[PDB]
Amino acid sequence: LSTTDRVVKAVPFPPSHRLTAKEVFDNDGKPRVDILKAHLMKEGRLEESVALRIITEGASILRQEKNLLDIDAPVTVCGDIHGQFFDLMKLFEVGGSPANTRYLFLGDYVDRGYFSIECVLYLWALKILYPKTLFLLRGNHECRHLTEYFTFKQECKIKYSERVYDACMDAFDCLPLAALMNQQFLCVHGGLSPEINTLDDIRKLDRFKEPPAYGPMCDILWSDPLEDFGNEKTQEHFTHNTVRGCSYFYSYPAVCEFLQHNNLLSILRAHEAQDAGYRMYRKSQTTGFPSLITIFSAPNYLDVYNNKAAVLKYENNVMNIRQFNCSPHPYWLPNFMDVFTWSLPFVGEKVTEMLVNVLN
Amino acid sequence: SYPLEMCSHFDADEIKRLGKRFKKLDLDNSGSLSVEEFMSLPELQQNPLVQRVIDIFDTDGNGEVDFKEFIEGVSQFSVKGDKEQKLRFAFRIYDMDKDGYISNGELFQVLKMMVGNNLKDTQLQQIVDKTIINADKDGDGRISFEEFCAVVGGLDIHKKMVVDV
Amino acid sequence: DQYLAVP
Ligand SMILES: [Ca+2]
Ligand SMILES: [Ca+2]
Ligand SMILES: [Ca+2]
Ligand SMILES: [Ca+2]
Ligand SMILES: [Fe+3]
Ligand SMILES: [Zn+2]
Repeated sequence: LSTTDRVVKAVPFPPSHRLTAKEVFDNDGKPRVDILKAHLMKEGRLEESVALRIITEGASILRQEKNLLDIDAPVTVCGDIHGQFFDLMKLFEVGGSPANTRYLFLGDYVDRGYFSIECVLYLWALKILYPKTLFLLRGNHECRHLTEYFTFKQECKIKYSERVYDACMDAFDCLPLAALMNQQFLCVHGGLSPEINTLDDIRKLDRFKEPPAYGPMCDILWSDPLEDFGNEKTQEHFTHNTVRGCSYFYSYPAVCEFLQHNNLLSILRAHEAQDAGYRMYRKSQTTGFPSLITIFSAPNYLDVYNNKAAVLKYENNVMNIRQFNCSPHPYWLPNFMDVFTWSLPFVGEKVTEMLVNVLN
Repeated sequence: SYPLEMCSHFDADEIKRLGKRFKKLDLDNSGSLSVEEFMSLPELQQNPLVQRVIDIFDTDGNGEVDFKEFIEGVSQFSVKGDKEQKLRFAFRIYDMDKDGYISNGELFQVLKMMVGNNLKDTQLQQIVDKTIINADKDGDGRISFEEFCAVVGGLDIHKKMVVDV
Repeated sequence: DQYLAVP
């Protein structure tokens, strides 16, 4: 057997070529998302300056947007992606082409999945191409603390540089916090807040910064519904979220009051993994419509959960949920660990072990 | 009889002790250790790197380990050996053809020995590819000894590559 | 614990 050439030649080898500015952007300054999509699926990379240009130009578009977006139906609402790029490709097949489909993402594009930078680069490129029909909200992972605690900062250092990471951090600050969809739905990543009673409370926030450890901006990104949501006993509205170690748990009477006070139909959010990719919570005793909806767009979460993902396609006064399964993706060892670092302690162990026994 | 010429860290009494251990392992008194004689020890039967070690010790390339190769082999695991020669022995485990570099096919095959059925061939090939890409600085599609140490030279595994003679 | 395990 050959010692130089690759053994399993059937396995596609990631291209060393890095896309130039001329190859990605046309004469009109429009990004070629098809060229970008195909190259990224081969685990190909771009030049640093090109990647930096996609991030910054996208950031300039985002920072011209309001805290609370105004989006009308029809639109496809999406949940957590968590760096699962090859599942994101399937998402756009199921949810429809952005060339004629309006999109709303609820955040958490990075961390956990080992293709986070490809998710950002592609989504930002789509934002540049479709600035008025594709929309991105901020999730609790789009910040400096979690991306450093998990794998996204590491991913940037391995695949690109820390400069790209910094650019993303500044870009994440520009991400809108919420969206008002079809004058009926409030769309956030986490949920509600004791310091947010009206939609204008969201408009008064200063989002261009690191999310604080506590406050309204923290709660929108971090809060969860109660475990017994709809079947409360001791009630209250907001209680300390012991699962997250920060922010709050919100109850069914809490959200219902918010809906009635702001004349809204329901709340669309993500933040929590679902086996079915979605969950319909207790209907309101006024409309008979679900007061809360969780959307999760990461199938087979962490390659272990084996869950279905879903997107919410709201058109013709019909809220249809498109479930979908996971797709094949190139393998990575946990935390981008290389094989030398992985195997050497085993080498040193077994080889030493052999010699100890032949001398015993 | 003419004297034997070696190069090791061992004292006279240490070469003697290793000598009496060599004779004990030489079941047929052929003067050299064979793969079969190595595998005669139950603790080596479930070890996937025995053949790699033997091939490294076998400096003349005859398939068996004589007394000289035996001493010079074990010497790389002495307490009196530096960090470098212990990392170099590790390098040689991956470098099958002994050309001084680690290629894709080599890294795969040695990994395949150690992994077994814990990963798929396609999966293992991918992480072998990406490992070399990120560690290859001069860009010749292969891993030198310097590029190797640049990756693992802070794991302090030379500490746990020491045997008592 | 004979072969190298994925962490
Ligand atoms: Ca013999
Ligand atoms: Ca020999
Ligand atoms: Ca070689
Ligand atoms: Ca090299
Ligand atoms: Fe998440
Ligand atoms: Zn989240």
